Amino acid sequence: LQLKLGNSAIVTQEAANYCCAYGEWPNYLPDHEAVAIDKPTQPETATDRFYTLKSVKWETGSTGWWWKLPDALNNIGMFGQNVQHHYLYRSGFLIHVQCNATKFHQGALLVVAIPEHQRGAHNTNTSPGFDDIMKGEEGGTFNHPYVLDDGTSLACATIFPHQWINLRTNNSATIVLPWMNAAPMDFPLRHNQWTLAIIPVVPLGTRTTSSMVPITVSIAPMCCEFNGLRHAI
Amino acid sequence: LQLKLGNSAIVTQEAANYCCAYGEWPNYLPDHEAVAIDKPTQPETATDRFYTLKSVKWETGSTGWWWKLPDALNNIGMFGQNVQHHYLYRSGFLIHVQCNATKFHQGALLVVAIPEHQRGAHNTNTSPGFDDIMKGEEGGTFNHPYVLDDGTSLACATIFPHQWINLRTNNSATIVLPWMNAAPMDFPLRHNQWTLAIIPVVPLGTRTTSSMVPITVSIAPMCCEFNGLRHAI
Amino acid sequence: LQLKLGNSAIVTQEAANYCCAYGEWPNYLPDHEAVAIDKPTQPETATDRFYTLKSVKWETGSTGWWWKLPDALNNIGMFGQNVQHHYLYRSGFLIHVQCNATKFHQGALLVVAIPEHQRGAHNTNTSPGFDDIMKGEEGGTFNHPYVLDDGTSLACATIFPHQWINLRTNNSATIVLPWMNAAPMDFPLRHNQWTLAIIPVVPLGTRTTSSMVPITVSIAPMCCEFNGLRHAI
Amino acid sequence: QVQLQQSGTELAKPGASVKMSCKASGYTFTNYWMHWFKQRPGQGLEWIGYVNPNTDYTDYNHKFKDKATLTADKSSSTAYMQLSSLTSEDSAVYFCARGTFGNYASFAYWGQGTLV
Amino acid sequence: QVQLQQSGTELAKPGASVKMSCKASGYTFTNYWMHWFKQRPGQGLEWIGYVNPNTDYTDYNHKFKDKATLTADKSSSTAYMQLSSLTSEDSAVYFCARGTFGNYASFAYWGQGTLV
Amino acid sequence: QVQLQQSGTELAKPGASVKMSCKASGYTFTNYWMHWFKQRPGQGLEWIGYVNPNTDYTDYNHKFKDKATLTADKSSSTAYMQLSSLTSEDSAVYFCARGTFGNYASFAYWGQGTLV
Amino acid sequence: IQMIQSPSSMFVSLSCRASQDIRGNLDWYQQKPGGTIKLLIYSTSNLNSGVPSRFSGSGSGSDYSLTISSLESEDFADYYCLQRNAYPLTFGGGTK
Amino acid sequence: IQMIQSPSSMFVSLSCRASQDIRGNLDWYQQKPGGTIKLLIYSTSNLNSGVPSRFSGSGSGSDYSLTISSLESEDFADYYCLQRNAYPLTFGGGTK
Amino acid sequence: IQMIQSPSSMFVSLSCRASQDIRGNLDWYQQKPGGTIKLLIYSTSNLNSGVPSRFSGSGSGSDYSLTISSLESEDFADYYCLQRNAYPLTFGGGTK
Amino acid sequence: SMMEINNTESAVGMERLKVDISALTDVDQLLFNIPLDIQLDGPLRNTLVGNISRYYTHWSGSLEMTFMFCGSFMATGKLILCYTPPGGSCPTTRETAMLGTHIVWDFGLQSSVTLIIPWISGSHYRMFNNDAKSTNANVGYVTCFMQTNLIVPSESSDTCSLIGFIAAKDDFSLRLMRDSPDIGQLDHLHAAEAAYQ
Repeated sequence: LQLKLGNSAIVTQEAANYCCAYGEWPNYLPDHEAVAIDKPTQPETATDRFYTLKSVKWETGSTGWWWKLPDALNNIGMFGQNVQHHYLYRSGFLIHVQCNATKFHQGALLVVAIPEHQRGAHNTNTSPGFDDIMKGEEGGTFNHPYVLDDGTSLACATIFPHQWINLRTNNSATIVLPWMNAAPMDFPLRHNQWTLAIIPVVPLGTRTTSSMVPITVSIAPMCCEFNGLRHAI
Repeated sequence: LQLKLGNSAIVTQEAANYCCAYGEWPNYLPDHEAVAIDKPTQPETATDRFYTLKSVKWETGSTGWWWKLPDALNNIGMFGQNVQHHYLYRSGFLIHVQCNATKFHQGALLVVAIPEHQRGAHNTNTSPGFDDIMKGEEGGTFNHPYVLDDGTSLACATIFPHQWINLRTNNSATIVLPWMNAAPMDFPLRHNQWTLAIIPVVPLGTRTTSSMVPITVSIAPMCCEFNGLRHAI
Repeated sequence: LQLKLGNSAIVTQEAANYCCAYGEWPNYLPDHEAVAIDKPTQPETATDRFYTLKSVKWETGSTGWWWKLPDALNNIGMFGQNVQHHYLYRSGFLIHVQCNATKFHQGALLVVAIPEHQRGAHNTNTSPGFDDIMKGEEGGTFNHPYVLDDGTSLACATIFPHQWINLRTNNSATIVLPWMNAAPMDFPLRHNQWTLAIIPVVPLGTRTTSSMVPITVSIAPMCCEFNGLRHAI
Repeated sequence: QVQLQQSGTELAKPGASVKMSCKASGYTFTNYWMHWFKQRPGQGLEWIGYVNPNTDYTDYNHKFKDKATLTADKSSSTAYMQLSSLTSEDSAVYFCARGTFGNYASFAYWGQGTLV
Repeated sequence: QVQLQQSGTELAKPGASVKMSCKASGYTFTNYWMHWFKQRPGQGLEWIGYVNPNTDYTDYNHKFKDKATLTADKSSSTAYMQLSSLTSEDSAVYFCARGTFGNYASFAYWGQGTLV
Repeated sequence: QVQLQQSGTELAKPGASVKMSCKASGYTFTNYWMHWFKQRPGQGLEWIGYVNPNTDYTDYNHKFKDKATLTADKSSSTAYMQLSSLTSEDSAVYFCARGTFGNYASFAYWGQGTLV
Repeated sequence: IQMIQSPSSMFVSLSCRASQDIRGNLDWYQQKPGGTIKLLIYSTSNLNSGVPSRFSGSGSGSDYSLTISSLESEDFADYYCLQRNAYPLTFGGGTK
Repeated sequence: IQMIQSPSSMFVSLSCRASQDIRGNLDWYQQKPGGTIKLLIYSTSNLNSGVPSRFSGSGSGSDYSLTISSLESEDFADYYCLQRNAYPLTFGGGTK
Repeated sequence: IQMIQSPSSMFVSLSCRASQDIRGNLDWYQQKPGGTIKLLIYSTSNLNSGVPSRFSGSGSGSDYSLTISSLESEDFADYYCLQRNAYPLTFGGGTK
Repeated sequence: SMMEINNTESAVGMERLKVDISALTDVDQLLFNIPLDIQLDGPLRNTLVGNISRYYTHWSGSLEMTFMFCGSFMATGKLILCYTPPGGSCPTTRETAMLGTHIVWDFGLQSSVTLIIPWISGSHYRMFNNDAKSTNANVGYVTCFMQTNLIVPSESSDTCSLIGFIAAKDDFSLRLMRDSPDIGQLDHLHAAEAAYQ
């Protein structure tokens, strides 16, 4: 009942299932000598560590949260240092979301992971700037969660890989994400493939007022590799 | 964990046991050509449906409930229509009693099924009328439950087929009833073989006042048959 | 889930383990004809009965309890009568400590058994008298539990055979004690080998005030024998 | 449809008693408590007490302990309330309401009122 | 048999102090709290405080914070109560009662009283 | 380090309004409620209300329902409070405190005060 | 327990205090001048099945209030409150 | 918290109110004129072991009462109440 | 709810009552004459991280108090209380 | 893909996806009903099966509905879930609805149920000379009544909620592709001729 991955280990979970997004794992670049032919360094022992983020607060009037996954780890730790002085990467992720409330709370979350989530501004003709997208570690907040901030409805948002956190039954979710991009290797400082988003469908309630019910998100790059920084001559 | 019988299905019970009253099932009339020799129609697919009755209320001062089993289903559904325009029937039953209270309630019921329960009036020399016996779907209420309304005590009432609903341990009971009569086929509008009776021995209690603890009774005729209404010439 | 030993039986426990103090059982005196050669009577059927003691009260400000094991049973029952008119005994014990609190209490006990616990008086040059040691069935109370009333610390007191009662997880402990003495048979009215001591490390707490959380101690002599009172000539 | 039909108005000289009725139809009568109210003309209302027709246990307000009694009939499906020792200050309208299945006091069905 | 034997009566000039005792026998003394009461002659009673002889924690009423102190002896099995700065209004009877095993305040055993 | 820096003092003629600010730095602003206080010079203090900057729900004291409004900015990390219809009795010092992560009202970090 | 309702007449936020805490447990009634009564708000925030959706109620520990957005002709009626926390259950004074 | 008992003397339903709710938690005592006190009712409805069974107590949220069916000679004694809900615990005035 | 604090000035057990029961849920504050406020006791018995350990608080159902062993020069400051049980939350009068 | 159970008016936002069942609710009161119509405005308009089957004209297949209860762990109670075949009309009382095809689902044991819908069909039927529309007749209903009251302890809140799902089975078929009217014809695009200049 623990996830010992490298240096750190998130211990003592509830029973959980590795629901692979779609049907695949990271795979480590099977054969491309036609592109960027300086063999990828492929670091493996010094990146896989479950970078746990800040705990967020779930109150009655809360409305949703979103993180951009290559963006949330650009300034954190050993993966954050390899984003500078490298310009190509290739990695898949693993996400473990776990809230904790007693047996007197009630509610439901939708933990969904959205590939290529192009956002949209409400009621204007101007595209979103650089600062409304690259928020960072803190993430963001849905302004209009019913339309997922781009017009496509939430009722059909179960077509993506998703799990439910229903506080009557469970309090944990786990999604494994493969490399979802058209190009074989991508640029980390300006493109964001996945977009982890959690949305409370049924809001919480109790007899007293505004119980926090804090949530924890933990992200770990699975099978990462970068360009080569060391060459013979 | 469901009882799919025909058209309807009472789903999601607690673990339960088919304690057969005495030692037998319905059996379908093995061999009597000497009596009523128009072969019984034997309907099987259009009667077995778990006719659920109205939910009754269990308060502190409540005292008991009773139903007459061929009488409680004379005006309900497809079994209720076959009682008119037929005058002989033969069936056994299945009873599923289920109350629901939290882990802060306390109490105990006695779910007993009484063959040929001839009632008696208190402190008079007049036999009970037609209206004090044929109550119908709503059932009745014990006036003096300690003597079962006929003088025979409740302390010895475990000689009949019975189960206990103890709200500390379980909240469900299930009794299967065979054909208990001297004659092979009987008349449904004037004779009542069984008499389902539930009696709270230990009354309930909680810190607050008069919690309802509603109860549900569900009855289903097992292996029913009637006379023949269609003949050649 | 019951401990049927002879006449009495402590029924309906939680799952428990016979953690033998050190590595041995009573053993019944394998071969000593060189000492006290009137063969030991060895009573077996009329001593082994789980003499349950009085229930003690655990409040917030409580500080500890101790019993001397050959002394706590000198005046109780059939073992108490064999201490008079016999002067040599040989027995091992079995201890079952069980407290009972709900799922809203919190605390922790240390159930330790101390061989040859020579006590000490605080801040004086006078050895303890006969009345400060032979307390009896009622036991005693630690005045300074942090030093175990003799200077040796409580932090190192897990070198003795011990179990934990943590009210989050369990509420029961069981220790089996062998014959721990240098001499083969000992004198019951003036020497006390073991010393059962229970010490609340984390004190209890609840929202309301001073919940009792009563505790029960049960002692049973395992493989007892005495001198011979009947001889031929 | 749930209907709470009360009797017509009546009046009485002081020193007497009077009895009214709140006949209910449209539901199962033995499941719900029957609360009774009092409104002086031009002021707010006041709780008198209820009757539990499943058990015939009654619970009164402390001011109306000696004035009113509360009964309930199962056959005619009618709840009664009888006053005693009428004075000048008993001239009011008297209501009857219905509880809930679970024994909570939130009233969705009402009577029309009966002057005294 | 549970008995709560108090001392005989005594009186004192103002400006002094006095000490009484409520000796208990028939049960295990270190399990039950020892509550103390006050009744002015002709009026109702009043709670002063208790002593916990298992721990020697005391909890006083707010009126009697500076007047009375409360101790408890384990060896002689006797609970004491000492007043201070006696005035004219301290002339009353003083009681002693016993709690329950679980720390509830319902009193089944009592003393006889001691005038001041 | 948690700091609650308020604005300097100001005064106004009656019949006007005024707005202040309690700028916070050193923590994540959208997790904690922002309570506001009032102390007349020489007396005790009084709770006005709070603002929830995660949701912009406010809850006011009943005396200050019509006087003060409460807003909260996420970008500048600053909580505001605007009075209305100033009188002679509004001359006081106004504080700002911080709640806890779990929504409890025990205040460990404070402002310096702003006279009116 | 006593409950007071601060406005005596109305010419649109009708508040009522309480002597103690009541932990929700408050209903809002209305009385037409013909003599008919139906409730509007139950458990201090929810709405009855069949009410125009302009009504809304606030929540606190001890000071509750009703909020009406727009007015109307037959909206003009005296409004009462009720605590169902502990018997004896008491109404309020009423407005308008 | 203060408790008041409405009859001051008796010449047989003795009621006592309360300032707050007490959720059961009330005892009934009696004092013989010799000076002996024993309780009669504990937790507002139960009976003590060794009492004549004519005594009975009612229950509510805040207004409790004692019911005596028949009277007797040495039944004549002043009766007190007690709330054990929150410290400081207070008696009542007493009757008779 | 109203809370009163019995001494008005001090020249060292500062007690404060309450109108109701508050079940713990009381804090002790202090105000330096420069204008700085920090709390001393939270949840009626615990101590804040960074206080001299001579302060201590008592506990009851409704009557709480502060205990100071030894005095000091800059110990001289007006001391307040607070109940956080039910909104609106109210302070006390203060001493010294 | 979840549907919009709360079909009342003035439900704005994501409050349409849930129905509340408060403690103060009387027995045998209807909670909701779903008219099984894809092309019409209701709970099944904006789902995933009701947007792909706008592009096609004829549809025929079987469906599969799933409910889920989002209350606290202590709370119990029962419901009842009926299915009306396409001939008869929607039942109004609980007793007249029990004689249909029902299941009696409680809360304490399971928190999810599954209800197989046997068969649907549909078309568009432009049969006259002019431009007229002939709506298909209403096939089926799924309605829900309150069997017993909701029972919560003194600590949980007294309001719970339901969520409904829908998914077609593996014999759902489609034919004769057309164009969907879902957005609207055309509106103002801010830079509608980026390419030309």
